[PDB]
Amino acid sequence: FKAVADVEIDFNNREVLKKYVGIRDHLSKEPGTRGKLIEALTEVLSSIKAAPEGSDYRKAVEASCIYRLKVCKENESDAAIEEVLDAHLEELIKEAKEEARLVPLIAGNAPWDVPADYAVPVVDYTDAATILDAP
Amino acid sequence: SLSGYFSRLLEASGKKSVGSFFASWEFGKMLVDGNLAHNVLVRATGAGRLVGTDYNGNRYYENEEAAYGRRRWIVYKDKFDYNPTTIPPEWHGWLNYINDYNPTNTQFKQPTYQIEASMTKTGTQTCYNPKGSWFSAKPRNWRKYESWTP
Amino acid sequence: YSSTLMTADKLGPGGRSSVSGITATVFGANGFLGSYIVNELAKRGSQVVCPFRSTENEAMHLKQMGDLGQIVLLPELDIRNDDDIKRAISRSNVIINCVGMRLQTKNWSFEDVHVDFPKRLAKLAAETGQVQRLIHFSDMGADENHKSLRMRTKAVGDKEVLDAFPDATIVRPGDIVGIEDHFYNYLIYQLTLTVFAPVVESGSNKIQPTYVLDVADAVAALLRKPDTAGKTLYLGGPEVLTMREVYDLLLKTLRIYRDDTVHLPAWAVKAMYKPFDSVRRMLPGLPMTSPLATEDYVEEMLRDKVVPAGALGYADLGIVPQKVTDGLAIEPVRHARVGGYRWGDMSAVAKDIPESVRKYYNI
Amino acid sequence: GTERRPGESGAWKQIERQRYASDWENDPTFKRTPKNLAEVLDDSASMLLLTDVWRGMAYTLGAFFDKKVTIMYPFEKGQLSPRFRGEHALRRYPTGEERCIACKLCEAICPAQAITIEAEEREDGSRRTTRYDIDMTKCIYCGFCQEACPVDAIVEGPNFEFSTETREELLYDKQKLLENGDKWETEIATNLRTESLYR
Amino acid sequence: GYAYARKTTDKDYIASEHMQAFGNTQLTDYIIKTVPKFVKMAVTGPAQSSVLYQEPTIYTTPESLVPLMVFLRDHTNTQFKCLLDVTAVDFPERAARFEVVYHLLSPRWNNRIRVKVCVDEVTAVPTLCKVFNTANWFERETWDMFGVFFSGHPDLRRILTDYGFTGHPLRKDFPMTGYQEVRYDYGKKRVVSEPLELTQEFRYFDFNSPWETLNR
Amino acid sequence: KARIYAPARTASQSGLARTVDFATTTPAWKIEFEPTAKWQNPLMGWTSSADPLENVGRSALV
Amino acid sequence: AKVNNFTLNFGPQVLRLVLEMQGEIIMRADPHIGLLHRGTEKLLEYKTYLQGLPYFDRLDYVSMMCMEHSYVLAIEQLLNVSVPLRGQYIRVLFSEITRVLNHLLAITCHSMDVGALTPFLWAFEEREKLFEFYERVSGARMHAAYFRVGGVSQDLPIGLLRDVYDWARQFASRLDEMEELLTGNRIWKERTVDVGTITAQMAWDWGCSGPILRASGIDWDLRKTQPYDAYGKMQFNVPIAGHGDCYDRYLVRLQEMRESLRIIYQCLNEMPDGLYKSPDGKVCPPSRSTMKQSMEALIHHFKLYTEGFHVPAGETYRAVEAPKGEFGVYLVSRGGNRPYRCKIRSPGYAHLQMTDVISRGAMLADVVTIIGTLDVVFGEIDR
Amino acid sequence: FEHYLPMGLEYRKFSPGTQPVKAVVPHDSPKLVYDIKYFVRDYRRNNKYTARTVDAKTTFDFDKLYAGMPTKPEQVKNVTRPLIMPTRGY
Amino acid sequence: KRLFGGAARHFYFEICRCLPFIQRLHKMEEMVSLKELRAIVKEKFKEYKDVKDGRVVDLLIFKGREEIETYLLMHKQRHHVVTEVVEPYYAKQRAVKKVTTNSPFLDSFLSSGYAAIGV
Ligand SMILES: NC(=O)C1=CN([C@@H]2O[C@H](COP(=O)(O)OP(=O)(O)OC[C@H]3O[C@@H](n4cnc5c(N)ncnc54)[C@H](OP(=O)(O)O)[C@@H]3O)[C@@H](O)[C@H]2O)C=CC1
Ligand code: SF4
Ligand code: SF4
Repeated sequence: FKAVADVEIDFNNREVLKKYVGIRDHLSKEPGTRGKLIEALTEVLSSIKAAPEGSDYRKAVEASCIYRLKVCKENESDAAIEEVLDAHLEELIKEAKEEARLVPLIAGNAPWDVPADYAVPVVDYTDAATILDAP
Repeated sequence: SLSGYFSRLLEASGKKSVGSFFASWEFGKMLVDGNLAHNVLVRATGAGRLVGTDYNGNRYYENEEAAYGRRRWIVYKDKFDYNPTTIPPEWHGWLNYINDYNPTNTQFKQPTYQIEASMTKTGTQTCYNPKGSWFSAKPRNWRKYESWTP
Repeated sequence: YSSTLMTADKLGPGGRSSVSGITATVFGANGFLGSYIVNELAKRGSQVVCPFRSTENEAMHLKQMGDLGQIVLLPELDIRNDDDIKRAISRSNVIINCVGMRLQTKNWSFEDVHVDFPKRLAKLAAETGQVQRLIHFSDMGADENHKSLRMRTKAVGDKEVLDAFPDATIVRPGDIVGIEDHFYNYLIYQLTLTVFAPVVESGSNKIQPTYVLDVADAVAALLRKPDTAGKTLYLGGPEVLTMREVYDLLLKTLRIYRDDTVHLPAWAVKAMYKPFDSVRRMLPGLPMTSPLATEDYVEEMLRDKVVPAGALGYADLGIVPQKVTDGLAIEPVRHARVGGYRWGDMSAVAKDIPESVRKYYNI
Repeated sequence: GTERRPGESGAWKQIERQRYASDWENDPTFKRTPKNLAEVLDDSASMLLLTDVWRGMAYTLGAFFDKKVTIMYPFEKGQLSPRFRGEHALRRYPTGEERCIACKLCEAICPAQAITIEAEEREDGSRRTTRYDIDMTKCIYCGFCQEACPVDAIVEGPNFEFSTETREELLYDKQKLLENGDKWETEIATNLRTESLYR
Repeated sequence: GYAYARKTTDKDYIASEHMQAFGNTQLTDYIIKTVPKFVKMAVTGPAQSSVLYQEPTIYTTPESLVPLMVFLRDHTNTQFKCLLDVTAVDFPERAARFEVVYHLLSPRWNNRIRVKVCVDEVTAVPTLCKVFNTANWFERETWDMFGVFFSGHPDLRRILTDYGFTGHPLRKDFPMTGYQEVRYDYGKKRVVSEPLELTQEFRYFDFNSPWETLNR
Repeated sequence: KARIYAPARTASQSGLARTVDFATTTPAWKIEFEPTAKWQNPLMGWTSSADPLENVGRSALV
Repeated sequence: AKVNNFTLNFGPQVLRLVLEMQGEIIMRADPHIGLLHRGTEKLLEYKTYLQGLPYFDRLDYVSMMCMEHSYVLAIEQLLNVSVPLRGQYIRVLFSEITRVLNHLLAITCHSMDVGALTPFLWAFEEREKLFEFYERVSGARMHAAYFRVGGVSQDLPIGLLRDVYDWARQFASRLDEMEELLTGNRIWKERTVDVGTITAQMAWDWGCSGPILRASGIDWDLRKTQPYDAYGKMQFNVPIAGHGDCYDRYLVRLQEMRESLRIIYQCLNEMPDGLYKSPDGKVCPPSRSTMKQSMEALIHHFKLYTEGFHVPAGETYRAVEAPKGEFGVYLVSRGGNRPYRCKIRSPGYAHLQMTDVISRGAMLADVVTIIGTLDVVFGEIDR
Repeated sequence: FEHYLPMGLEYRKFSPGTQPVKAVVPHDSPKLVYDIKYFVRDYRRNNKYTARTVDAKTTFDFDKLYAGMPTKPEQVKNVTRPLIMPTRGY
Repeated sequence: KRLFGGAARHFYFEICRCLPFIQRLHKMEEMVSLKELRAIVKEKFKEYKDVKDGRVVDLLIFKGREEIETYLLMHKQRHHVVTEVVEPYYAKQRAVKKVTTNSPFLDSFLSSGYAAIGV
């Protein structure tokens, strides 16, 4: 990106970059770390147990959390987790906290409680260039 | 040269002498209309050359050393009621910088039905009016059927 | 002719884009009553031709009143020239005269406006053959045996109009109230803006004022009814009042707590108004001169101006006239009271009004 | 410069924040505290004695002594192109016959419905209009009618100076549009000799 | 609050391969399998984000619009944070003639989605003011234009039409020019509404070919 | 009063797409209203009307 | 004490505002709109697709061709129409000229509302130059109707790129002399710094887009994330600030003018030779010489200018990075030659909804600054 | 510092109605002058919508979805931004 | 006991409470009284006395509410009340048993070829 300030800013220092884009003032003044991401993801893994075992929602949340924790485990520096998960760690901790917050509302609504012969029609679109252009 | 200035002033105003110029009603309106005053006294007497004259009497000047879009100007012959609707269409595209053609360098094709340019008639009672108007010679009732008259 | 005027060419339900079939010429169309008449005709889909003498700025408000092509404007009218009158009426089957005068000038006298022009207008109207209706306006107090010159010249011109055009209708309304009138406006300019307001004698002469919209409706009702051709109608409101009652009503409405009027004998009022009446000629006419500062007004104040017994009035036209003392007619004079019109405290009734309304009005 | 100061802050929450906490010293867009005497004198000569107003004043004084961009209408005109969409006009062949053949394509394409057409056959068998109206107060001056015409009969000419005093003067019928074409024919042909290479 | 400026270099890429593949191919099946009771119908079509892809459309009941939108906002794989608009489409041939349409954008993974609810004229739709703050004015406009009532709204009032305007103009049975028109009256000294009269009535051109195959 | 009807094929052409033959594919049934008064504009001759339902059934309701 | 709010009516003369104050501090702002609502969404159902195109010029009438772009792209996606290369380059070039025009007007009208009168008069002569560029290719200074389905309406006249290069050679100097009056001035800073702050969470929750979104530290440009026409080939930067200030939005808008100049320079050097319109004759009308010489071209000219093309049944939403944010069209097709439903999404509608939460804690003389920095035009707000 | 207001012939030297070189604008591709068949390029009418089999008893394996995702900074693969929209050769 | 929760009479009571502030703000003190205004608003309510659906009742009450705040906030002036509320009522109760023996058909016949549209 281009910085509109006429002064020279380093931006290799990651704390300066987090200050300049307003992460400190507007999202989280406390710096997010790898341990806080691990704690938040384990909070999600504890919170999802209110969903039934056979539900696809629980499997989806658990698989996402397990992949995130494996990324956290195999990478020690927080810049590596930033480069893998394509965000700032403050964003990722907020994502995990929001995912943990979501669980009681979904569990109260119970979307998994459909009949056994539940049916959803789907209509898909095929482009003309599939049959007109070269295979 | 001030002699050049006065010769330019006399050829632009169309008068015969400085005494005839300063004692005219055209100079009287140039004391109260500053747009005409600037056009006659400053622009037409400056650097530039005369290009041509239309049939309404307006003179056309140009200056290639000026800024773009201020290279061409007109001196209207009607000093008291000057109007851009008296510019003929063969000078209109030259003066509006649409093309570089005028009668002095281009022979236009003249249709046999061509109506010459004259001043607008709006605000008077000889303006254009539709055929259903009160000002027409015979107003139209636009009925699409014929009534039975016994 | 009879009721073929209002039925034969009527196209559309009667709005701005419809056609009524009436082509009308209104003389004095930029005036007080003429503007309301021109609005009444044009809104129903009639073509209205308006000649005028004044500048175009004072006639521009008539341009709005009708659809495209239906308001015709003819400036530089000279009523001493028959060519202008002939051109203005050359397509009209209705002519309405609202030309009148209140003060004399070195260029125009009462006979020139109330006598000579109505006679020549009636003659030129009868010459065309296509004019089916001529509506001439005069006053309720018009009389040939009147000491006031304008009433006498008006009655003489009424006689000349009924002579030259035998089916012309003569309309004689009382005092007309309105936003731009010449009746309450000059009375309010007399109650305020002066050290004292003279009242002629005891102020016990009776009048019958009427509303301007009722007169405008009366013209259309006359054009509907064929029997009203050649007749004379008196237009007056539902209440008969004296001038003292009118002054008391204006002083109560204006909320003025000091009666500045003084009752004076008629010779004293005429002695006051005499120096500015012997100099009324050799002068082109001055602004802000009251039409009440003349001896003719003093002579009018010594007589009753009411509807005569057995005369044709509003009821024969099917019109119930609106009250003049209260309602919409008195609302313009309520705007000139001390301090302003205003609502009030507005808190007794805002008790059970909803939430955002009180905060919106800051109550 | 785009630098910030504690005190030049336009609001109150940030003014209260800068005078009770040193969080503004972490932000890189702020100007730092002067460290020695000369820096204090530079900061005071910035705040007192202005010198930021003076740069704008020097620029506007330079503009006072510079050249001007005003044209003296109506003795001088602006600049337009042969594609310019002005007053509508109806055209003829060089013989003097109308080009229009009442196909009603320009009436169909008109998004404003500003065109009204009636036609019948002429006494020599030709297909010609009897009514061709353009409501210029309904027109949007798009030029779609010029594009739809297959015989180049309706054009938008190079005229833009046609303001009137009554609105009835702007409801053009067929005769006035032919009169406009007869007025502007040579200019329209000169414009179309260039624009036919592109269209 | 996402898509913070992180890379200081110029980026020549959009998304990652695995997440773009998931969003462009598997998102319909994912949403159907995780929350099946919320979804009643799905269409995967020509992709709001770009001409080169496909993107899903989800049909839901009004009873579960709010939980589905909360799930689509807060779930870690579907982070649809921005609600771009709320509108309606009128289908007078149907028993429930209105389709309320919600468009969403995910700044986290460069995605878009569309959510539909079918109701008639007298069935309320739950408001999304608590989920998305822009839902206020869009629901006000939808009520103004179509007459769809949004229950639980803080202040459902008209926003676009005239002050005394009754009637919902974007319905198919509402006339293009309306019922009333406006002019100044010299007698009443007020701007007055009157029944409609036109100097030139609107000309309807019926162009449609009797050989055309595409009309549905 | 309204009329519910499906318009017949035009005599000038042979195609059947705007008929009740393709009724399940394409909406073909219409709602139409009786005409109200029309007249000519005195200034130009354009056709004037006061009907608000002049084109709403023939353009929009299928 | 129990202080009631003092309310104020702010202007019939087309924004109407009903404020509430607790002294000199605003507690509430309620915009009343619809004074320019002309019902263009209803009128588009009664037009063919070519007939309804000039409605879009009159939505954001400071930025016309960008409004045309999204409607054209929405039609082209359902039609499955490809645009040739030269037409894509022309569309990108004139979209960036449009963005420069809009940002000139927005910054100088804002600075005139604050009180600085000279930058307005300096920038409008540059606006006149870009209007001459519009007129030389379309014949209209503002409502060009230039972008069409499948390409552009006419080719570029010979001599246009020469003059666009001559303008772009001095535009940076004009932007430089513009910033000498405003950027390092204490009165402008004291009016604009920390006024109406927008954080990222509030920006996404309130549907923000455009230069508002970039001044709150969000890297989101539709020309780089979801590119359209030849914007993926263009090399430019996204300016980023991090306070959410009026001052930061002003700086972001100036830098966006610089980047638009960069894209304009790149388009002037890579303009290819070839077709500017799609060669599908059943969508794009033929040339005027072809129409006067072949029967199929005349038939297609007759039918495309009366009935128009039939768009296949379906729906789409297509968006463009308009100079005020994201401008989008939701087109619903039943299969006819007329749109069944055409919803128009405007960014200024969403930006004006925020005035209740942005003006809280501000004073009366900062309302006009907030309205000016949101960059609102009521044609697109009131459709 | 570049000056506003260029002088004579330094800007718009020729008016657009007096272009010094005649323009030859292509309006058709050379590939389509003599090869005019349309059904091989009818992209408008060849798109399809197909009703999928009813998405009920499908097998969404999340293990495969998360098994194709990277775990290290290198081995992250990014989709490059498309340079142009499809032109189909024109 | 009262159909659909008695919401019609509750809304009527709310409007009747709101009415004297309308009369003061719109300056209708000498034009209509509160008794005849209450009777007129009551006559607006009886036109939908045969609605069999509660959701239609709720929508009608919501729309009538929005009408009453657009009258409260001076977004429609006194001439709007005249031309929309009280003169239609006085026309519906003034033409009853007219002074002429003409049927409604014959008045319609003499007026125009078609029925009147609107008011
Ligand atoms: N209460 C009332 O006002 C009453 C009025 N009438 C009569 O009804 C008519 C209403 O006139 P009103 O409008 O009330 O008052 P106005 O004075 O406003 O009517 C004057 C009109 O007559 C025109 N006029 C006067 N003298 C001449 C002239 N010499 N040549 C041409 N035009 C002339 C005026 O034109 P300009 O504006 O150029 O002078 C103006 O249009 C008058 O005849 C009046 O006597 C009857 C009873 C009472
Ligand atoms: S230019 Fe446009 S508005 Fe004017 S007549 Fe042609 S199509 Fe109609
Ligand atoms: S002007 Fe051209 S398009 Fe219009 S009717 Fe005549 S020939 Fe047809």
